[PDB]
Amino acid sequence: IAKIQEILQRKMVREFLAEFMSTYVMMVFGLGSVAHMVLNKKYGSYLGVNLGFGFGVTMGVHVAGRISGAHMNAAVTFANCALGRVPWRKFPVYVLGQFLGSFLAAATIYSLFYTAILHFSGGQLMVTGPVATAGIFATYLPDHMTLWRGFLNEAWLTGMLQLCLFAITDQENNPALPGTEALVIGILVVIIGVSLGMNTGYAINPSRDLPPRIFTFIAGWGKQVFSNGENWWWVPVVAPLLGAYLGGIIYLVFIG
Amino acid sequence: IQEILQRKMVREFLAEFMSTYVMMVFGLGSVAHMVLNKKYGSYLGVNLGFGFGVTMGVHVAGRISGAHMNAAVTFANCALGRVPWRKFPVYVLGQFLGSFLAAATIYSLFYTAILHFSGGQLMVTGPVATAGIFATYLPDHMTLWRGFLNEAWLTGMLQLCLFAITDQENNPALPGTEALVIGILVVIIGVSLGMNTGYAINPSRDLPPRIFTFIAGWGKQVFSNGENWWWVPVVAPLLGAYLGGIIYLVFIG
Amino acid sequence: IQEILQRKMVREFLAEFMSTYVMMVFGLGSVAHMVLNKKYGSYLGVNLGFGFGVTMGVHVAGRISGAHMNAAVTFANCALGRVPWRKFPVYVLGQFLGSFLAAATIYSLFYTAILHFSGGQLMVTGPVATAGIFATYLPDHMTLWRGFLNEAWLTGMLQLCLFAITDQENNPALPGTEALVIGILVVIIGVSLGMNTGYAINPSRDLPPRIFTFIAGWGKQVFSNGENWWWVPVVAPLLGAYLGGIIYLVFIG
Amino acid sequence: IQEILQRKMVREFLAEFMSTYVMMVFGLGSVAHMVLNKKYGSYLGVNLGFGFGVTMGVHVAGRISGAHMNAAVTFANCALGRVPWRKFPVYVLGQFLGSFLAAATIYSLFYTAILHFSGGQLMVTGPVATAGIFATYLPDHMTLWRGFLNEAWLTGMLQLCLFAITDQENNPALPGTEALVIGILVVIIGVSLGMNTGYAINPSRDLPPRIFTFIAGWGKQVFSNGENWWWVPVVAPLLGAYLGGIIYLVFIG
Amino acid sequence: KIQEILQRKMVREFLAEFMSTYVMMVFGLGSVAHMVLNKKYGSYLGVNLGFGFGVTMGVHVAGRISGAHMNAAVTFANCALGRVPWRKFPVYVLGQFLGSFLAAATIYSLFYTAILHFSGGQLMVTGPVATAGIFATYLPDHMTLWRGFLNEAWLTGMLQLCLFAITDQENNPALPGTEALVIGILVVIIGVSLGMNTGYAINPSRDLPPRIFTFIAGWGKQVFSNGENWWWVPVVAPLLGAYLGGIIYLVFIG
Amino acid sequence: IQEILQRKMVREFLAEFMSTYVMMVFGLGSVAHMVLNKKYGSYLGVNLGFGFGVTMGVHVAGRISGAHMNAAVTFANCALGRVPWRKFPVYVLGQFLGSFLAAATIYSLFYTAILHFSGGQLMVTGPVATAGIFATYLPDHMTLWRGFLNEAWLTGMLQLCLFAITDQENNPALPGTEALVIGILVVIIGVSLGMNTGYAINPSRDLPPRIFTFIAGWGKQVFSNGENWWWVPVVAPLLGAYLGGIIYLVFIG
Amino acid sequence: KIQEILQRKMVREFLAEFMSTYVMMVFGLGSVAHMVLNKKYGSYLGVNLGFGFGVTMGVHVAGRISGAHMNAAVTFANCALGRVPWRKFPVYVLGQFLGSFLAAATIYSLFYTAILHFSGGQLMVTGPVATAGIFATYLPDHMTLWRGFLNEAWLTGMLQLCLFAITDQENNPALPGTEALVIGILVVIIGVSLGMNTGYAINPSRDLPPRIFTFIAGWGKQVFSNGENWWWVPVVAPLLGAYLGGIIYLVFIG
Amino acid sequence: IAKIQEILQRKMVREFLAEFMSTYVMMVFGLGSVAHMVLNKKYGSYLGVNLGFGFGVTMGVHVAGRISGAHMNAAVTFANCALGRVPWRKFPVYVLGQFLGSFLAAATIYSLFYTAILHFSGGQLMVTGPVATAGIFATYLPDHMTLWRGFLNEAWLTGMLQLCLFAITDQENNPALPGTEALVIGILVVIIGVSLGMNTGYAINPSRDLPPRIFTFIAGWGKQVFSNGENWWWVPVVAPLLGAYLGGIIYLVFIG
Repeated sequence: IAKIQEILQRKMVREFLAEFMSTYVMMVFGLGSVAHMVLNKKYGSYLGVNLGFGFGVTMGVHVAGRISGAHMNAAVTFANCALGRVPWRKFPVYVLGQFLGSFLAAATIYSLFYTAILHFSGGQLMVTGPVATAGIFATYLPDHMTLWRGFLNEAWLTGMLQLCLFAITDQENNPALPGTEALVIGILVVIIGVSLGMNTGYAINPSRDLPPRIFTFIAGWGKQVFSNGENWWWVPVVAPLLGAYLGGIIYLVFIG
Repeated sequence: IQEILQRKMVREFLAEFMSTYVMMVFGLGSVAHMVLNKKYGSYLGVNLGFGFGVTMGVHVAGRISGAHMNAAVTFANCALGRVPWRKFPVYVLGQFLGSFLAAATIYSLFYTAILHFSGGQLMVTGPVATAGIFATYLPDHMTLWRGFLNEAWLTGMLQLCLFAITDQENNPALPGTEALVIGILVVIIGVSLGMNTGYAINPSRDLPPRIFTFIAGWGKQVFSNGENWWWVPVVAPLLGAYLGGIIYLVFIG
Repeated sequence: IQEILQRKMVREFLAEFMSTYVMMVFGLGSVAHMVLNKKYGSYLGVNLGFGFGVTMGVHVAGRISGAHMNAAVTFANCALGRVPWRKFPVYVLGQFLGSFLAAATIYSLFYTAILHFSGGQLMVTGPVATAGIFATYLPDHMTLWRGFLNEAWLTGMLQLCLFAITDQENNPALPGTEALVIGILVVIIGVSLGMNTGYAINPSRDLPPRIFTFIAGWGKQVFSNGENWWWVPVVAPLLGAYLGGIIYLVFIG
Repeated sequence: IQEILQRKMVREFLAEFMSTYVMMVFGLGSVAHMVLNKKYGSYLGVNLGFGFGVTMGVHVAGRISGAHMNAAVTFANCALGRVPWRKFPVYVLGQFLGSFLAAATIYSLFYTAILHFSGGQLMVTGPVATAGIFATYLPDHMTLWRGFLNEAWLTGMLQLCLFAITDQENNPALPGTEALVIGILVVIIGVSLGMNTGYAINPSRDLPPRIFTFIAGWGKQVFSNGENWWWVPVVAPLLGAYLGGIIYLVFIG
Repeated sequence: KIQEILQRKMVREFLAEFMSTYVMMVFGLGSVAHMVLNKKYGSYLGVNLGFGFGVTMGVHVAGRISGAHMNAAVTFANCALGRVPWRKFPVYVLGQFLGSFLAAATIYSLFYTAILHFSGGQLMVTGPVATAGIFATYLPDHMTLWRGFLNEAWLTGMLQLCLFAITDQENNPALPGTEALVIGILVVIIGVSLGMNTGYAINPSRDLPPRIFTFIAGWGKQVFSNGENWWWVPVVAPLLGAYLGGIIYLVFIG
Repeated sequence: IQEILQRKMVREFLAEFMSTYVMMVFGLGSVAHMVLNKKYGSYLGVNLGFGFGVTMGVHVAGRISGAHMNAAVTFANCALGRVPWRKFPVYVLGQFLGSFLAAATIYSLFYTAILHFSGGQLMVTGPVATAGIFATYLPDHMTLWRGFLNEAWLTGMLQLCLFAITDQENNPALPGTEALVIGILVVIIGVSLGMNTGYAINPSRDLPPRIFTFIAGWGKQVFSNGENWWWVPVVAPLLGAYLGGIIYLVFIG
Repeated sequence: KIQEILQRKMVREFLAEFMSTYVMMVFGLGSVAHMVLNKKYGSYLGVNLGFGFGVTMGVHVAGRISGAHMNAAVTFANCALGRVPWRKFPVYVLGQFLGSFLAAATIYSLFYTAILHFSGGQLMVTGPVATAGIFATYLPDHMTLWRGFLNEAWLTGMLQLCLFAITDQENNPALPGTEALVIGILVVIIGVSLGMNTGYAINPSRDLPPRIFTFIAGWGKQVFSNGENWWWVPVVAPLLGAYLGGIIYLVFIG
Repeated sequence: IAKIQEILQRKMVREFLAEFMSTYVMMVFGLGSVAHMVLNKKYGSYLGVNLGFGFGVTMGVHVAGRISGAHMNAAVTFANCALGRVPWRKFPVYVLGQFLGSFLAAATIYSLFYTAILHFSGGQLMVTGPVATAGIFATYLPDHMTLWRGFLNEAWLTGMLQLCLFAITDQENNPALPGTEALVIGILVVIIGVSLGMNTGYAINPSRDLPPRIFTFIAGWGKQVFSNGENWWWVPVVAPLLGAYLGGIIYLVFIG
């Protein structure tokens, strides 16, 4: 029976699906690189992680560049809505799509690397220790760092990201050539990972951090995912919003 | 001679042959560098070689025939109405011949290092195995159906992103810079999802080199190794590519 | 205060400040990654960080002021009659302020890691020296005049290639894609000729971080280490940049 | 001198000289970084240095003379009717001068490091050999004719891909972005097929540095190591480039 | 007063066997734990040295009171060949088992925090962070059950033949007062040259009581059901090996 | 002053001083080798140095005073009635003076190596800590009341085996060969049970070197590190040695 | 009865030589296999210790009945210098050869699974996974044949000189009952100091019978035609070396 | 030829031959271990060097212990003669025998390890550098070490050696059981090498140091063997004599 295409032809359904697909592709590539690094030694490195995340963002921008802007980031959506560039009524649709895409990407990565995870871990799913595999999906605070240092790191990283994102795609200034923005955005993400990544895991995206943590909690890693490192789970959800807003307002006041 | 060489079908066959040969030579050379030597090889080098060989192939034969260089991509394009069905045999034959000759060339250029490394013994399995240079073999901890799932999913992602990059109505790459983006896509497919199966997401990349290793003196264990794994990289990518293409067409397109 | 912010000189000052801040933050972050951690850092990472920080700075402020981000490049442009001499102080002051604040930011973000690595003692030289994150110091086998030669030659190469990339009469990079090429140029300058002096081919990259380390508790040995090396990165790049520019203008132009 | 400076032949000679110098400085610097140091050197760095040095040279002199930077490429172009035979000696002479001066510059910059690494003794073969920074020497297991085959095939692949990139009738790279694609081509040539012979696929990159090392105190063993290996990099690339060019012209063109 | 009980002969022999086995097992298990847990503070040669020269101290402690067997297989071989009465087998074996159990408990007590830090809280028999192998011996990846049986039997036979040879007065013996060094060197080289196939648990007292302790102390019942029920081979093979080695030496050389 | 040297008490004092000096010099030399140098140092070297230094001390002063070289051993022997209580102060004083002078000797002999390794800074804790050559400090995961138990048990084992080796009624070592067996006992004590606390089971081995480090410039952090660890390896060995001796006397003796 | 023939002097001398050679070769080949196959359980010092201190156990087994030569070169040197009658040479050599052959067989049977796992199922004499060097000695890459001849001769000469020195009653000898440890230490330091050039096969019995076993067991005839027919140097060089070393000691120090 | 065989029956010739042979054996074993360490990575270690140089002394003591005491050391002979234990008329013969034995041992080690030396070096014989091989036969000063520090090290090490040698073989005191002294002397030398032997190479023997240096000068390593490290060659010949004499005096006065 036809006529279901009427629903799939609305103006908000298309943007919801675009956000879903772009976030799914980006997260699959990024989490795959992270799993490569964690599990194997001859098939993984940090530069591989950076390349995977950055040039997954590139492919996401290609997938959903024109339909919805390819935010792929809840902090970016909040910053754009709060500066008047996007109406406030599009926030829930984008956030829901990004969260569903990230959750399903985590499930995909879990299914693809199952045997390797079991062989590496010894059969026990641990959040901490020498055989911890909960770091593949979410980000946990390092040994020497404290909570507020991580808050500062997340805020500053997201501010830098938003400043450069505004600078690249501004047509009244010196922008990237139309049709070549995806490469430059991927390079920006790669070098954010390269330069400022060891302190917190640079989970500068709430969608990159929370839905995978919920998946790891459900799939059998325990309740220690939320209470590890003095309840670290809420820093990557709050710090990026403030960072992105401050970076955007700085660029608009000074350079724009 | 020039009269026959001017046929359009002959031109398309030659274009597919040359592009596939270039891509396979670069990829197999990188894999041989990694396996044989230690200070001259890395996994990142393998990814780079197999990724930008695709860019060079696209530059070689991107206009004459579209530069598929992949049986799964050709099957997906034909099954979705983009290419006539009558062009499947010629494209697949050209790709297979190019891959076979590239495998022979890599065997000829690296012969001394292969013999020096292996001790003179051509072994499919063991600490000095050299048959994995040309084809892909299942790792220690993997089963057959896990490998099937990996191959299908990786090919689906490749086809979805290929449709996204070269779509003129949607947000495409700038005409004249698409080869770079396709190469980067293949590079990150290798970087992110390649340890489980060797990402043999190409039937043309996997079968003809295996037949060459059977002929050249690696024995008949190339086919019976890993619970008869030889047929998975020939069947899974077709299904994966078809599903990825249909998903992109229905949802985004 | 909107009227003052709309002035031309204020806009140029702010543009140079922001671009230099971005470039220095990325570069110093990569250097700190390399120095402190073992599995998260490499020389290639340092090269990539500095080069693509230059790229992002060019995108930020490449049209308001030219995105020099370099005192040697500004001096070379002014002395060859391309920029008025009256705009040298404003650009230099903006670059110095940006570099100082970038050093402060890198100090604040990596504080715990620095203390954990060193053990609480801030040492200019030794096996746990951390003063090399911010400025460049003479290696063990080098002398002072060899370092002078290295600095001058590297800055000359940089200036010649920079003139070549943006020359409209000659073969230039496609407008809108120049930032990538400049980033790649800086990346390969780091890769090819970087181990002899740390390629502090920018006076603004070298002096303000050194002043910050002097202020912040690394002591007065920052200026007196290596037989008063602090002035070579400030003097050699100006001569190198001028010679490279005049060579390009006479020969290729 | 103006009257003896704006002539077309002098301009083309200067363009070739500058481009060859620029590319060779970066390539030899990366090779020296790899040989002398362990933490600051890698094979990927060598590949990147050579490829993007080619990119910068193409930017410097890509419109004045075509930026051949290669004696084999010039020979292939002249033999196919694209470039007149009267511009062969000037291009080759400029390339040789540029390569010789680039080798001299690299010797001057890395002098202290070379003396520290070798212990003071300049030797061609052994565990502390340093003559391989400038030229290419046959590795342990290989023989002469396998190396001849390697050089010929590598140069053929290079010439075929160079023809494909810049062909306007076929699918070319977008004008303004060809330098990046040529650099990536050289990078993957190094990554995939570079350990068997050192991929000195250039008569201008291999011989002038060898003559410099002979003059500068490395002895006459540079010309008699590995059964007079010196002449193979001079002769094999010409044949390889010619065959690759005609193959592309007949089949794809 | 209980001085009458402590001045007997069987009580003295029981105490001597207990003390010698305790002294040997503490050193052996400490060396094994050093090897397994830390990297720069452990080596296979250190394991061999500890397990070999703990026997020297055991022989010094209980050499004259009871012969310092410290081994159930050696006791069985001596009783079967007519050198020890059959009524001394139970007391010797009981003392050796108690000493080995207490030595395992001591090594667990002294290395508690290091074990928890290495494993990461949990206690696993198998895996990359397994620590159950500090106390007992588990079969390697390649070996099968009967190959391990053959290894245990042959190693114990060699041990018994050399032990008979060293301490035989008619033949060429070691100088009295210097036999402990030679026996320690014998055990050291047995570990060095034949010790990787099974773990050279050629002593039932060295193998079973630590396994029982690990089962009780929270390692679970996988200690008994790992490697196709490997637990019974180190109890049955050494007896046959020791008897064969002794009879061969007596028939041929003696 | 030849008469004063003939008195029995002075003879015993000098014997204890000399034997302790020899033992401590060998032990601290081995420990410094392990810490400062990488290829010349190992844990087995430390064990050998301490054990066979004990052997050499026994040979030096085994007859004049019994060759205790250990305050816990002296306390256990006096308490059980084998040595009069009037000889405890002189033995302890000689041992302490010998240990202090051996620490001074090792400090003088390895001075340049210590300065080169530490960078010139004497640090109790950190990646370049050198205070652990002279005394023992609590490890990473250990606590105080686990180290107490470790020290007591190790000293108990030492004393029990020492009683067993030198008992004439039981099975002793052949007279004239006891030093070898005592040295091997100390070697295996180090090998088997030494990593939890540094097996400093001796007041004389631990306190005087720590006092020397405090005086010589390591500061007051030697006494207050690890929750005031300085007193555990002075009170635990006494209890351990007493218990081990009484257990041997009651059960085996 | 098989008890009257077994009591003849020339029969028990044969049995003593057979047993001592078997023990020594078992220990030595076990250590070599440990080094070759596994990386974390093997070292060069372990090889030295195993080979050196198997000699101690052999001496204790058969040091008084026959002299415990365990070496064809030592027997030849003793016979040629008049210390031993020439009629005992064949029986001693036969016993040593049988013992070495059976020790090679035992080492093959105990390490079978490990050998197959390491080599990949292919028995190879040359290559990165060559396992024929566990049993015999093969010429290194840069050495030539006559340099190996010189090395074998000189090492055997040093061994024989020091062996004469240790056991000379008129000179300064080792204390009786302690003469096995000193011989073991001599062999250990011969391995430690001069063993990397040729594998220090200073014993024809240590070299030829294991090579014959490897030829039979499936390593092929490349065991004999490797390194320009190197198999005969370790059989001929030690005899001359031992004779010269003994003569030097007798003339100068004796 | 019995006319010349009467020469080999005199006491002085007997002692000369005993010293020659014992020094030869010791130096062969020690230099072989050092060459093993320097040339090869897997077949060499510092502990092997210590063991070889330590138990060569045991073998030499067994060879020539009754005839002359097996000094094998010029400092030991000087200390024994100066303190009144050996007549001064027997000093030159012992020293000459030790020097000849050490020279021939160096020649033997050079002949045995010739191909390995040439393969390691690359054909070039260098006193200093990353492929230096002159240090197999003699000792050279380290990088951070000075000259007077080396003098102090040599003196102290030889003093400890002499004190322990007096202690081990003292009949009135606690001696090693006769027939078992060689093992204890070997262990003494082993732990002297283990504990204190990295600052100077512990060339506590002039006979171990000078004749191999003369051989390396003659055999083609050049004249830099003497002028390397500010003329270091004379320290190992002067420091051990003073050290040994002081150690002997201290033992005889305080313990003896």
